[PDB]
Amino acid sequence: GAYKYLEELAKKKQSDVNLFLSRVRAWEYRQMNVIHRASRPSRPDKARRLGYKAKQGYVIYRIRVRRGRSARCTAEERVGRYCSNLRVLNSYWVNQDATYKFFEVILVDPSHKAIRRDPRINWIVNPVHKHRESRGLTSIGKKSRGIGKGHRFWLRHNTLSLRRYR
Amino acid sequence: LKVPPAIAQFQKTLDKNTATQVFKLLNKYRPETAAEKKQRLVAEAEAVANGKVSKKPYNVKYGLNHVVALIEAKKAKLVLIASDVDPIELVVFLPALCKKMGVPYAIVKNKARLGTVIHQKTAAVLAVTEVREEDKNELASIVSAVDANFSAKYDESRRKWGGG
Amino acid sequence: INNTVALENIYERIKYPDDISFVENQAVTTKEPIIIENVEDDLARELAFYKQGVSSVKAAFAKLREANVLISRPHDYFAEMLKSDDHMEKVR
Amino acid sequence: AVSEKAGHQTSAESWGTGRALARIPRVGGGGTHRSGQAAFGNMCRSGRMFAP
Amino acid sequence: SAGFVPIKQKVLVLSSRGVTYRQRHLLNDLVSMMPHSKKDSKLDSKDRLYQLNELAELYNCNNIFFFESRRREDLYLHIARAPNGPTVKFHVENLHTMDELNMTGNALKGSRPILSFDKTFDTAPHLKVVKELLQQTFGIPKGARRSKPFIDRVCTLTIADGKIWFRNYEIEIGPRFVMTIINILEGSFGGPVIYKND
Amino acid sequence: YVKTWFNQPGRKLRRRQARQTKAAKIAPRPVEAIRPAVKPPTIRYNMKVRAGRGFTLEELKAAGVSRRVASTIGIPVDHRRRNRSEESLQRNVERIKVYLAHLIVFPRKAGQPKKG
Amino acid sequence: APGLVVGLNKGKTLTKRQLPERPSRRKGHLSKRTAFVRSIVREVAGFAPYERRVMELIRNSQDKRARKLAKKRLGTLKRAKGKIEELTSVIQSSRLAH
Amino acid sequence: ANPRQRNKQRSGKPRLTRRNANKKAKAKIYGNFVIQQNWDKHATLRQNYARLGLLATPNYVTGGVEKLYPDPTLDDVLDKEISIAPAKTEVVRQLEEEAVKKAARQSNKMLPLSAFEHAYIQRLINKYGTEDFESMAKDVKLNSKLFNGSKLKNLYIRMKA
Amino acid sequence: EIDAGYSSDSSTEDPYPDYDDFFTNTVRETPLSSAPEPKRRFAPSKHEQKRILQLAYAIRKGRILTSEQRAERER
RNA sequence: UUGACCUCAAAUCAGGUAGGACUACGCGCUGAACAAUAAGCGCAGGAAAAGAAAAUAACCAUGAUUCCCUCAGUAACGGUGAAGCGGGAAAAGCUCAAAUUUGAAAUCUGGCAACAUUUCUUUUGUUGUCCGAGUUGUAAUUUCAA
RNA sequence: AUUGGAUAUGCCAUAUAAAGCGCUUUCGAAGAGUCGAGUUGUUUGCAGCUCUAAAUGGGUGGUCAUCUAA
RNA sequence: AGAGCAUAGCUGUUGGGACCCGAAAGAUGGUGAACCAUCUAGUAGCUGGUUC
Repeated sequence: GAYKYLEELAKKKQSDVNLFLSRVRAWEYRQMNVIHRASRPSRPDKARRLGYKAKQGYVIYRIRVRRGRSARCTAEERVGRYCSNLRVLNSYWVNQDATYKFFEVILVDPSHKAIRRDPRINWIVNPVHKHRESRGLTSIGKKSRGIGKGHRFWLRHNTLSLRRYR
Repeated sequence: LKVPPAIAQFQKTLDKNTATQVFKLLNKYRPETAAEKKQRLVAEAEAVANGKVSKKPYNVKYGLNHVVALIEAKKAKLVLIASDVDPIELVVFLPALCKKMGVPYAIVKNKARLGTVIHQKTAAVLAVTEVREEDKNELASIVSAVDANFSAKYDESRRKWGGG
Repeated sequence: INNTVALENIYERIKYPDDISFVENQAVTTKEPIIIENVEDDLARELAFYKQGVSSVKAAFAKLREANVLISRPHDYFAEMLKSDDHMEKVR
Repeated sequence: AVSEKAGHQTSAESWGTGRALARIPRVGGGGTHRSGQAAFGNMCRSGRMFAP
Repeated sequence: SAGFVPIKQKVLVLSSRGVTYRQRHLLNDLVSMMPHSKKDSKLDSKDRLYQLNELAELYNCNNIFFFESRRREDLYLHIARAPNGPTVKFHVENLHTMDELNMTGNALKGSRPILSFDKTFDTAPHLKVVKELLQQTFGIPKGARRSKPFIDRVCTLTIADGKIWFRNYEIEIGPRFVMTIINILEGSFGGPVIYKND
Repeated sequence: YVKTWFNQPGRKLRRRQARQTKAAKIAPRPVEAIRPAVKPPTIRYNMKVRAGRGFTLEELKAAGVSRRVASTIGIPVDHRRRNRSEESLQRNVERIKVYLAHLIVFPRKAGQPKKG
Repeated sequence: APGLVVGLNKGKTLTKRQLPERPSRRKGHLSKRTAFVRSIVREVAGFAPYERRVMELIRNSQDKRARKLAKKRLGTLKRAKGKIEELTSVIQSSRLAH
Repeated sequence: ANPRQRNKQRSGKPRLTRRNANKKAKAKIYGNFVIQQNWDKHATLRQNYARLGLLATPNYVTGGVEKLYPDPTLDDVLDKEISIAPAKTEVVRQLEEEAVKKAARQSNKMLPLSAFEHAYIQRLINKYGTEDFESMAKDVKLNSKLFNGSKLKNLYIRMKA
Repeated sequence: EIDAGYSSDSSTEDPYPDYDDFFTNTVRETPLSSAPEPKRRFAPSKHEQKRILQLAYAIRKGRILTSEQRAERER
């Protein structure tokens, strides 16, 4: 397959090929809008493993945020507000420079029939997933609030529990 | 600007004459259309519905994952890479993988032209794996032409940073 | 465990040059055993070791001043001092 | 049990000490007879009963 | 080649992942008092400690100060002579940081201290080894950077009740903590055990 | 905040009504699945035997029940647990085997095309 | 009858069993295809600016400075030692080819 | 007290009263018809399971049990075969009787062959006999689908019956 | 010994090289994958046979017009 | 040139969808005073969140999450203050990315035409055909327990 | 009157199919501006900034055990 | 040649608003230096009162 080569090339982010493409595309993305639609993901390997399928109902959006809260968390929220009818699936890092960090956000149309008839993404149609990025339910949102398993990661200790027979 | 050698190599494409001869062989091995496939299958359906064993089909191979797997298996005799893939890193390794596997390869123009062979809007890479006995000499002559007009040519140019 | 013979060989092998003076080697052992014997009274032992330490310091200071290298720190000479802003404020 | 806000729903403040009246807070505003009436206390009418 | 402008004693100060605030507090301190020490990053391994010899050769530091953290509750300082030499492992007790108001021994930073060791070090051959390694490391050798010619600090060392007191003096320099011996090995962070303190 | 337990007898009744609600749906099969027998993981408790989460794959293979059949007849599977000793294996293999002896599995209707 | 007796004990007798290796413990093992993919990409992608400088020092036999630069960039020693070994073999393969 | 609740107190409209309060009444049984017929509606589910001879829990019970009246080695665990269990109640016998009789009714597991399946296997047999299935699978001309010897063996077996 | 010295680097006291093929200069002669070839590549496609049976079914049920009766409807 | 592809736009074009309100409980962000404190801002549901171990342990080992009891006012820290085990309630497991369907894109939305179906003339589908999506990858298969 | 899960039974069933178990002279891909390092802030976690990986590797624990993140 | 454990009451004591009424606030967010709402039952060694 070609996603093995694409994903091992994405680890050498400052190599000659990757550095030239980082600087060429960073200039191109700056001429576009702050949030602009992407015809296809700039990282087809990374979007594919984050839940993206090349089918109707899946949308890729690019957004630049200023460097200097989590940068990826704000990209998910800003795009979610821009496309209020879509559900933010996931997001990832595509490019950066001295000023901006560029992210691509995967959104899913909960009203398209190709989404509502697909059991593997049928879950995002339910109302409990309205604005997942707004409640810290995405991948970076969950990581932001320290959700995980282990010792590395209140109300039930500030209350007096008085039983009936005590 | 200055471009790395792995991206600079895509500006040196196959010449018009050799590319035109390449697509003459490719157009003999186009995959059957969605309509032609349905006609063939319904024809066999009537022979089953009423009452009643073939040869292996012949067509050009397409798809990026499919073609890369064929090169790694050394099943491809000729690999034709589009010169204008929108993310270039999709095919930026293909000339190197084809060099490592000893696969005759060429960079042709207009990824749209590649898609037209396969009845698609767009194809990133086409690969001829194995053709009929009638076209063995035609493919062999093309592979020799690609060796001279693409591999013998350039080559020293593909190791130099382009642009600037 | 507690191999005295092996430990003695290691001590001699890594031993500093005895010819180096107390000021030269920056080491002058206390003349008498440390008076800090009150384990329970650590504060008293701290003052008890203060007299032993100062006596060793004073004896070494005379030895240090003897071989040039002025033992007394010159106030005019603004040598780097281990006095952080928080540490100096905490001291005062 | 009584309500967790009974006798404290109104808004009042202590007018001061030495003004020829008890220093218990008196409900502010005007137009209603609550003006000057005391609350937030067991003795005052419509006030917090001691130890709810 | 091997080195230029040689200095007698050069230390290397490191810590392990999980060091608490007080553990890294003292690590920030001991770096200040001896300037001939190199402050490195955290060590990834916890049972491949032989790499500290490779690190020491890289920075040409003959002494190693590994403030290992165990269970995030205890500090086990390892002092060792980097090329071969012995490795000594002290447990730290009764911490006294710089930020505490009891800190009153304002001495000259980089000034060569006078190290006074009690006869308790000379009582046993192994305690002599502890004295020597402690003397070479804490003592600031001549020619090092930030070194000062004037003498404004005097180190006083004593094993009281079998456990070392750090009573360095300018007045207490500030680090007052116990160095309880545990074991000494024949090699640099390795080799068979030759001492068990018990 | 002070937590009060006035709904303690109302939770008891509500939980019992759920057991009755569950039993009405699944009339003859047990309201609980069979659990393995394990030993707690400390020197304070390793002498005691308590109930586990599910049976290991090596325990199911010895008993003769596949890991796909097991879930369908009320036998939980624990892919995480393993048998470091032969006593844990035999203690729970017998537990599965006894369970199969006392079990009646009602037959299911199967779709059966005409030919082929 | 099906029934679990909880408490007391079941048996102090022990017989240690040999367990096989789980598939998750196989992770990190290098594949014949992943090793091929990485060799192709490493050549195609090129080298980072810090990898170019490190490669220069190794070419001039200044390994002490090379290891120091790799550790200062990567962060730890075993990451620096691995990178130096990877780049040293790149030089050796380049010299054999060229 | 709420403005919303005071609003319906001040209205003339009646409340949406729903009379659903029915405590102490237990859920009625569906699913199995045999259990439903023999299930009494007053007893608990523990009392009914015990009366019908079934087990409510295959594990321990985390409490006491009611007392209404005063009472008056791996080889032998792996190679063993437990001899099922007797039915203590007529209900359990009724459940067991239904399961065996229904399983006997649904027992036709062997399958016939279709027109293509029969002609396929018949042509292979006419050339390679009926015992050499390994050479039967290796004949590309007649075994177009490339069925192995085990699939061809099962085809012949289904043709016999 | 390590002499505890300094190496003049301690803090205390081609921009565009040519492409180098150090791996692809030689040609790999064997296929990358040693996995066995499945039988599906030497036998008629089972995906098409699925559709053929599905089409043959609906021809019997009259859902799809047969080729002979397709022409008659056209004219 | 015709003509494909990529763009960039347009339409009172067709089908959709978001806003506001409530906010006891819930999940984020932010934050003083006398603490994830009130407030402030953002976002849900009938529950939410969490969730099938980059988890504990050091044992004869345990086995997703959640809640209760206990551990325990303990370790640790500098008065704050857990967690493992243990006892209960409830229990259910799974889905992708990374493989060539390559002897056959086997996948999907929509238009149109019939045929059904309904909590319902209001709902929800089926079959056929055409167009589009899709090879820069849609199905089948696989998820380490393999 | 509206419904749910079963039972019984008629019809239809694209099975040339699809599964579990068993056996191996054949194979077995595993998520990166992440992990991690330095440093600066918020309340260890999190966040910024500089740097930036590996492949029996990596994480967390006591050579060993356990787990398999992004 | 173990006297504890549990519950109830009494009394004393330490926390919570802590016998009641009492001292300028401050902070957050609003409305037109001011005003309003909440935190707040903020802080009291002191004042007055504290029932057969």
